Formats: sequence, C-alpha cells, structure tokens
Amino acid sequence: YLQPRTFLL
Amino acid sequence: MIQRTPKIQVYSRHPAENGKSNFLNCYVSGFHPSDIEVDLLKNGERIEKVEHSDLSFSKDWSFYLLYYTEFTPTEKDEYACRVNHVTLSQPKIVKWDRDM
Amino acid sequence: GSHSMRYFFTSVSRPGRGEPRFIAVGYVDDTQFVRFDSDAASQRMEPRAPWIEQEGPEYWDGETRKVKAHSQTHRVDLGTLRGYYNQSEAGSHTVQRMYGCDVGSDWRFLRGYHQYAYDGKDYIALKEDLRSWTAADMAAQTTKHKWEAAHVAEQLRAYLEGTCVEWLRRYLENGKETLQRTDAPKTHMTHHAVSDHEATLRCWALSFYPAEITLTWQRDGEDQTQDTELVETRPAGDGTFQKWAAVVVPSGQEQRYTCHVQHEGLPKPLTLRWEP
Ligand SMILES: [Ca+2]
Repeated sequence: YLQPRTFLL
Repeated sequence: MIQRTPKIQVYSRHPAENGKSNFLNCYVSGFHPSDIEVDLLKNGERIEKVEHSDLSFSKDWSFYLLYYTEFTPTEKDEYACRVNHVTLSQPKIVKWDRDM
Repeated sequence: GSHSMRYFFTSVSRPGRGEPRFIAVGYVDDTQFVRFDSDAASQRMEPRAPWIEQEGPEYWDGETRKVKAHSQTHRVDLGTLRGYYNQSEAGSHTVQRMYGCDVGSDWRFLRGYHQYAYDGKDYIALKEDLRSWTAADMAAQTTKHKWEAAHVAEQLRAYLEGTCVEWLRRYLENGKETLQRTDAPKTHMTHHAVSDHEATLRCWALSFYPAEITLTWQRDGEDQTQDTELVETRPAGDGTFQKWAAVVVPSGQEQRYTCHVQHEGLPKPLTLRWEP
C-alpha cells in the first residue's frame, strides 16, 4: 500500500 | 553518474538433462546505470522468446534483472548470454556451463 | 521472526525525447507483488503475485493514483537535482527511492526506511530513529533543510509505524500459503577431478526461500576459506533461490571436508560430506 503524501526533493 | 559493470551468471532453473524441458537464465546484477542489453544465444544466434524480470535494485542502489527462456537441452546445442552496457567497450559473452 | 514490505522506484531522464522512464516494484520479503512501468500499455499498478489479485477495484484505483503521482514527483525531482548539481540538459540521470517497514518476531513494527540515490550514490536517507536525515552532500542538505521545516519525518513516521505495518500484516495473512512458508534448500554435493592430484567438491543449495542463506566449508571441523569459490545468490525464476560453494581438495581426502548450510527453513543447520 503506497504512502499517500507528497514529498519533493 | 557513478557507473558499475554488470556481474553475469548463466544457469538452468533445474538440473540439465538432455530432452527434458527447462529454463535458461541470465542473471545480471551490480550494474549502474539501468540501461542494459541482454540476449540469450543458441549456437551463437539470438533467441526471440526471452522475457525479463521488472527492474529492481539492491541496498547499494545497483540494479538486477533476470532474463529467461524455456528450452530443452540437447547434447549438441550450446547456449550463452550476451550483455552490453555503457561500462563495456564490447559485448560480454558468458557461455552456459551446465555444472555452474 | 521478521517480515518486510518495500517499494523500489527508478526514474531515468530521457534528454533525447519525452518523459523519464519510471518503474516501481513492491515486495513482501523476497516476493515481488506489484509493478508499474510508465512504458507499459495498462498505465495501472499491476499484480505480480496471485494472492494480491483478490484486492478489489478500490485498491487498484488507489494504488494506480498514488503510483502515477509518485512518477510525477520523481520527474520533478530529476529537474530539481539537475539544478542543484549545476548539470546540463544533455545527459541522462537517475533518481532512485526505496521506502518500507519491517515487523519483528512479535509481529510489531521493528524498522522504517525512506531513502534516495542520485546517479547511483546516496542522496538523503531517513535515520533509524525516523526523526532526522542523513544528507550526503550540500545538494541533499538543501532537501534536508526543506524537509525539516515541513516536518516530513513526522508525516512519514505515521505511515511507516502505522499504515505500512497494517498493510504488511494484511498481505501476510492473504498471501499466507506462500509468504509464511519457508522452503528449505535442497542440498547435494558434486565431485569433479581437476588433475590426478586434486578434485573440486561443490556444495549446492537449490529451490530455497527466502534468499538469505549461509554456506561454509570446514576441513577436520575448522572453517576453511583458502581454495574455496562461491557464487552470489541467484533467482531460479519460480520465486526461489540458488547458491553454491566449492573447495579444491587433494584426491582421496574428500571425507575431511564438510559443507555447512544455514537457512530459516532448517530447524538445525545441515552438514554434508562426500561419503557417497
Ligand atoms: Ca558498451
């Protein structure tokens, strides 16, 4: 089950 | 990029017995970047029905793939895996040794 | 003991034409269960183990939406890092990401991971405490400042200690017939004459699961590494693994040598000896 939030480098 | 050369193993899924259907495997690992060309050869000629695993990588970020085909070993037929990658000045051929 | 869920993401820029190549794979332990490939026809998260196919359409719609959003995140990241590293648009570059969770022998949370590489080197990694980052260089330091200010570690802790463990446990129960089955190595030894004076003994471990194994040679009950050779663990293609170790020995002295096999599927380690 993939993580649902957005994290950008 | 940091580049790493592929490791290569050529082997059958099951013990090779002449006339008994089997799988020929070419396992490439330890390489970076991911773009790679892999053929399985029969008597020096490219085999058409070859599939491969989905790209994954190890803890050190290096890539691995399995290339494979169904085959039936015979006494006379020779098999090999032919690999090219940006790290190789020419394609690397590794012969199937049935004892390895 | 231990089980793990891990996702592996590779995004490769294509300066010649078009969008990055993006490939995502999910594993439980050493079993791949899902894939996405930006170049495949489906544009869907796809099953790669039968037991995941019992998830219903809401599951596949949600994993497809997330994996497509992941692909866009890593496309952006390629551009961001090209900028941070002052690189031209002429070359192909690679962003890799892995994240997931382990559960221990007690079936509770053991470990979380969320870490990246750029062109095959460490970029940034969540430390074991899930509180702080390891930034390999001043580019990753830039990400680290951003991520500290936005409390990214705290947000990931909730997924890693929570959702990740709950879904791993759900998979392990619905794939239980295979995921909680250990396949002990099928072992034998072969003998090959090198000269009139010496021979190779080869210790085989075949069709085992999971991949973790140890093969060791002893001579007269002491570890021997001199005059030994092995191969890295390799997939059989059917979900199991193979390995061998060999020792060169004086002809007639084969009986001095023992091959020791350690694997989760063996209640006690096996000892093999050329007696047959
Ligand atoms: Ca080349």
